[PDB]
Amino acid sequence: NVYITKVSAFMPGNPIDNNTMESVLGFVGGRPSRSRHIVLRNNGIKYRHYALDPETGEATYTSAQLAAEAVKGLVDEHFSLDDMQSLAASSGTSDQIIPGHGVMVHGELKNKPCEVISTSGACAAGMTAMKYAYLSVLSGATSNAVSTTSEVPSTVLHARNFQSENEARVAELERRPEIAFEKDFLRWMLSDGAGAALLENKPRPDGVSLRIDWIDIYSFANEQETCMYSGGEKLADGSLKGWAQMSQADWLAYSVFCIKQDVRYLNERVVKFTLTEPLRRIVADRNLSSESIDWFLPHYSSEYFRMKFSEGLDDINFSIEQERWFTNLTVKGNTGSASIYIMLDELMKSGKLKKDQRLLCFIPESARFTGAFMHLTVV
Amino acid sequence: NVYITKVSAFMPGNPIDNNTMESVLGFVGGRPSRSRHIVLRNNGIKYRHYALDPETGEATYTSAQLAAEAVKGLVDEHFSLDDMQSLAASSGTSDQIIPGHGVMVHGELKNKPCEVISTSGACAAGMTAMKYAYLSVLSGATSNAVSTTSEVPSTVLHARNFQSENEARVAELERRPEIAFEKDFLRWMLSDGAGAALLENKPRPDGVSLRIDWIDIYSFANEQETCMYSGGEKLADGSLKGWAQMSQADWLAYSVFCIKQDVRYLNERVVKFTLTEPLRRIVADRNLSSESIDWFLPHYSSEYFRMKFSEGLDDINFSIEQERWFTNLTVKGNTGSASIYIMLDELMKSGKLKKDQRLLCFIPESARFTGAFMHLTVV
Repeated sequence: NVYITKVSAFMPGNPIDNNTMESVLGFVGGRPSRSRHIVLRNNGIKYRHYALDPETGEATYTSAQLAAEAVKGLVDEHFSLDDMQSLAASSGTSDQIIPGHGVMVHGELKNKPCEVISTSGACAAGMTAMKYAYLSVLSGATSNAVSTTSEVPSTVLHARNFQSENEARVAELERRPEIAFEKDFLRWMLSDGAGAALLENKPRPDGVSLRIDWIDIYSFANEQETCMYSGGEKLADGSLKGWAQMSQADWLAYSVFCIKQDVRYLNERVVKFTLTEPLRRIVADRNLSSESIDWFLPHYSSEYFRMKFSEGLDDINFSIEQERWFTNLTVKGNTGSASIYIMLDELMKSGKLKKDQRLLCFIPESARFTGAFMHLTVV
Repeated sequence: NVYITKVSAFMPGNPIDNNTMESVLGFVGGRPSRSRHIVLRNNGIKYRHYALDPETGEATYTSAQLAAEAVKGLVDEHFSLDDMQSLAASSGTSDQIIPGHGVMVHGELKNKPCEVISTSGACAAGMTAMKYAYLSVLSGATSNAVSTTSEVPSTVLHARNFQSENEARVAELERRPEIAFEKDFLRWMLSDGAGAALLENKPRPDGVSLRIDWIDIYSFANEQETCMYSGGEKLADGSLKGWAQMSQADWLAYSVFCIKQDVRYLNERVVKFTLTEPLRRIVADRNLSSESIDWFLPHYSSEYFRMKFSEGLDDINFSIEQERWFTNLTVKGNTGSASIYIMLDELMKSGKLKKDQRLLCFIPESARFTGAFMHLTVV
């Protein structure tokens, strides 16, 4: 058996409300975003955090530093950093391409030499890191394991990531160039945060531990196109052209390293190919009952999709009523891969969990349509 | 138990010799490299492969395509792609930052929806992906799993990746317009290739399988600096500055996205902090004797380090003489994370493996000093 015995969340700086967030992320071409208003109206997020200094605008934490803060939050009398037998770390916004994120987090933590692995991707990468840690303990390879994820998309959403594209279109004499909606959209969706979990082969003697019953993950990339992407451009045939296949000049003129979202494709396919297609396989294969679930922990990212996902549950005959849904999206921000840790941290410290309650965690990844699901039991 | 029942290797195109390699990777600033000759003299590599067309210079395989080719080599009458219960993929040279490499491999293979995970890093990412697959089967979570890794450094070692820096050094009136050795070094070291392995909970009825006894991995990033890096710059204080903290103009002026090596740090520290320090822990914890090893499969990258790693074995009383070493580095090139797959593929196909033989695989990663070790037994 494997038990989550400690969770930790780390949000950089103070919550930033809707009227302040654009001043933090800057103007492109000296002009404010035309779509920020409606993007915010649709997603419903009221506060979020950025690893950006409120006065100077300097970065306050690298991605590696942010993960390290979340990991340090696991330390108590029962666990010190030198106790960890394996560290699995992810970040969709790693500070560098090489080395991997995890060894940079190890460099920040400076705990004694141990196994460090990094997983990659977007929102689901936090769950593939957790599943690595889970399999390590479940197989007996270790007695404990730590997984952690961090997101600092502020680094790439800041207006400066579009300056050379603006200047390029100004040199094409274009009058009022605006970056594409595909490029501006995520600036008002994604924000900064980090989480960590300690997994052990025994529950704590005191207090609650969440037994991991299984973690099931499905990719639908075999038939779905790339939908969220950075360091590349999506072509007309739906394929993704990687950055090193484009001229250096084109990296700057087209903001190739910014995060982009194929929003119409997202809208059309996210519910089916991150929720209903994987969950119906999981329900049937594990003989699941919608009513056995006391807590549904969905990372639905945007108020716009909350009831769309809920209708997906209905369509596969797995309805879960809103009274059993737990999230803090509106107040914490969409922290991507860190969202499920930020949700678990709050629920677990809240005092609302009771022994034998069953939790279903749902982590979609629109990058190329992965659905990650985790079933927990309170002990 | 877990058994490697099939290994696959894919080398792109035709072997490319020492005289032809620079014509494939191009001149920076219209001049041949001044370091190429000595670098090649020390690394002793005589052939390598690039995912580049020798005639047209166009990319012949993306990283995702190269890994997909490797995975398709696992297919026979005992395994089709749709039987894989989990895919763990890595690339130190992924085509993009988001999505993760693995789901791009899945989109190329187009096998039916399954679990896909991506690990990140450099040389050891191939072994963290393989350890994920191994833990999946060992824990019972799946009865099989596939690990794969691909490297196309040709994408980033081609002269075009230093075009803007050469322009900036020319425009700055530098005495020497050539790029620094730290940026040119790896152009003659790294090359392209992919590997894949099928892991099952039963050996193959026909012929030999490799039981995985253990996979032990250690990071020394807690006290060693970044040594191989890309998407960032190493600062004088030894820290790494990520690419998004640098100006867009500096990405181009300083080739921030090319792969760099701190060669003096590498030479000083690679044997101790990828070989002797992790292996002396493993030897002590598992009471290993070198006498029990029938084949040593080390990824030593360079002829210059072959007997420096040997001396490292000597210092920890784990000496293994050269007649027990297996490599094809000289003929295959240094394919990074793929090297272990390309070594194991040749050896399993050689006919030289006898039942009950024990294999010790060693995969160092200089990026920030990880050592990965796998113990195998022929069944």
